[PDB]
This record gives sequence, C-alpha cells and structure tokens, in this order.
Amino acid sequence: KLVIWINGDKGYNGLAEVGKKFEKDTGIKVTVEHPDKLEEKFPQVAATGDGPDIIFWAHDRFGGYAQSGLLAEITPDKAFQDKLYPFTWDAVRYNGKLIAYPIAVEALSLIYNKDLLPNPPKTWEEIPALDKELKAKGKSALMFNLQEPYFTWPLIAADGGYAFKYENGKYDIKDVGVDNAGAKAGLTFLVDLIKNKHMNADTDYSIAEAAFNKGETAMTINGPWAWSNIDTSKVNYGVTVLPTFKGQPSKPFVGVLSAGINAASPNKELAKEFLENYLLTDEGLEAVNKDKPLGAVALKSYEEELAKDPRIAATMENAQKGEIMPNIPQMSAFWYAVRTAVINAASGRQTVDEALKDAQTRITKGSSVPTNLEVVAATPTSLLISWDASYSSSVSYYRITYGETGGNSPVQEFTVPGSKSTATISGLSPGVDYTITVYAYSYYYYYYSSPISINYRT
Repeated sequence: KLVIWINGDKGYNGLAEVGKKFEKDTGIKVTVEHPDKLEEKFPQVAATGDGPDIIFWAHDRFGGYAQSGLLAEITPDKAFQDKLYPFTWDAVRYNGKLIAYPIAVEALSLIYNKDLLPNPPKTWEEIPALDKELKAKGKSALMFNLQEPYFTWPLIAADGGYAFKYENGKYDIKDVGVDNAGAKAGLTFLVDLIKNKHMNADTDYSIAEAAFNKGETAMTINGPWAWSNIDTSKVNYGVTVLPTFKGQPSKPFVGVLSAGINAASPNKELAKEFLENYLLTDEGLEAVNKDKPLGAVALKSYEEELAKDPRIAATMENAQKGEIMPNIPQMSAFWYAVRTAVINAASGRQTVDEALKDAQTRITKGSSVPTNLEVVAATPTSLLISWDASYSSSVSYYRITYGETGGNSPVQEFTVPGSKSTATISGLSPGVDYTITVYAYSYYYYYYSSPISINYRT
C-alpha cells in the first residue's frame, strides 16, 4: 500500500526499516525501490497515473514535476511545519502550493587542510596575503572549480547578487540580481584574485580536488559529496563556514532532498501518515542516516544531534546563509549567462561590468510566455501538456490551440484558468505531427508577448 522510490545511493535499507515499523502498526506493507534513472522515469509513470506513492529527490527537479501536476499538494499543519527549519519550506513550494516534505539540506562549505592552515580565514579579503605566505612554502591558499557558476556564485552573491528575487513565497522572474553593485563587487574580487595570480582561470573540479587531496592547496570549496575522497586521501581536513565578503556571508545555493506524494496516488493519507509520523522524527531519520548519512537535515530536533559533527553544522550554517536553488526553468538561462560572464571576466575577454551587464540582459530578454511548454505523456490519441506557472498571477487564462503541423484544417482550441499549468488534448490521431500553441492572456483582453509552441508526433 506504500511504494516509495529513493536513489540507490541513499539509505534505502534504513528507509525500509522505518517502513517495517509502519507495517507493524497499520498492517500496510511499505515497499522501498531504487530504480535506475528514477528522476527520469517518475514523470513518465506518474503522468499516466502509475508510479510510486512517494518519491524522494532533490527539490530542484520537483518544480518540473509540480509544473506537470505530478505531485500532490501537501497539508502539514503549522505545528508540523515549525518542526523543520523555515527556509526548507521555501524549497518545496510551487505556484502557491507546498508540494513535498523537506528531508535533508546540502550546500557548499569551506574545506581546509588543518596541517597547513589550523585557523582558516573568516574573510575573502584575507586570502591574497594568505596565498602570498603559502606560495613561499610552494603551496597556495585556495583552489576550487572556477568553471561553474554553482561554485563561484557564493562569492558573487555575498554583497548583493541574486538569481531571481524570492519574496512572497514566490519568484519574481523579472527581478534578476546579476548586474547589480553587489554581484559586480564579488566578481571583481574573484577576477582580481586571478589577475593578482592567487588562482588560475583554468582551474576546474578535478584540478582543484587533486590539489586539495594531494595536500597542495590549503583550502577548497566543495560539498559533502567530496568528503569521502578526502577521507581516503588522509589529508587532515575540516569543514567550516564560507569566508565573508565585505563583512557579509557567502551565499551558496541550497539543494533540499525532498519527499513528494504522487498526485495519482490512492494512498495520499497513508503517505502523509508515514512521512509526518514515522520518517520525519528523530527515530526515522536516524534509521536512514545509520544506513547512509543524510548529511544535514530539515528536522531541527535531529539536526541538533547531527551538528555534533562540525562538518554537518558547517553545511547547515552555509545553507541557512545561502539561497534555495530556484526550482524554475528560467534557471537554465541564468546558468548559461552567468557561466559565460565569469569565464569572459576571468580571461579578460570582457570587463566584469560589461560581462555582468550582458548576462543580466540575456536572462531578462523577451521570450516565451508561458515558457517551458512540454508534452508530459502521450497516447496515440491524446497528449498531456504542461508549461511554467511563473506568470500565473498576471494571467487571467491560457488559450491553447492545436492542429496538424503544416495543415489548414480548423485549429482546435480551449482555455484553462491562469492558475493552471497543465492540460489534456484528446480526440487526436496516431502518427500525426501536431503543433500546440499556448497564449497567456492578461486581465485586459490581450496576450503577452510571445506565445509558445511545440511540435509533437503522436
């Protein structure tokens, strides 16, 4: 009666122990599975009404699922919500609804070699001089993956950068924080570190992991997935809060391991019972963690116990000071544009100011409204489609049209409320190529610049 999907690298046997205690009490059998590519197969099986009752995955994928209506809105009462860190609740919200239970929390931290650097710097500003001192021992102060905005963002955000403003339980996709004074300040500092020869523009993930793990550099910036390679290296390392910039914390993106209930589940009360009363408890998380460490957790009572490990407490401190990873598809524009901006600024192809201005422009440029239109499932006579709900408060309704590609027969259409992000097209024809267009209408009798279309062969 409860089928749960969780990745093969998590403590699925521990989860199954919690499930056998539930069965003890209810007589309901819990079945924990860990299929290959489970994050890809879930939406395929869930969309046709199948799939597990509960799925565990990083929250950033759950926005995609919630876009497609594949996750049940959950109903934890205020007392239950107060049991978890407030900010974890922000990671599981989509289009005005809570769509999963937060489980665990992941963020970058400062990792340091305790033999080379027993007292790591609290500020980014102190790094040039620490590097000068360490170069003289033929070492360096810091190496990390400069190639990727995920790893450089925490410095660029410190002084005021942000991806998309998050304000009332929602992202404002028009308010983007890439070319502001703060972002420019962080990026200039990083580029000065390179110009002044404390870092190399070409350092990537392996080059930094090798240097740290060989004892060649005193610090790196990395996440809890890196620790076991360090354990095996025999560097005596610590994990601490990221340095401050201009007196403000570095702000790493936060990934929250979450548990959603399948919208098609006939067991949703069962799932809530299991998730609220068995799994999100000291005893339940202990059972999973004892099998495979969950890292830092959303549940305050048990985080308080795990925090005896300074590395876990560091993950949570850095997470609380960081910014939940947006669960919206506009993030792909962000990564493309910021990735280019940092590479150009670091190589001196562009100045920091022009690089970030171009990145900002690229992210906020006119595009599809809605965006992210997709076929979620198909049969030979029907399609289930979905689109991003980011503009729902500005949209009165969506007008959806569809017809064979290239053809002149009467276009078929219908509408759906502006709070919606899914539709079913049916009465279709096997093997036929169809064009599907979605127009987003405002409250004032016009559609927003740029309806979106896709083709799909039935």
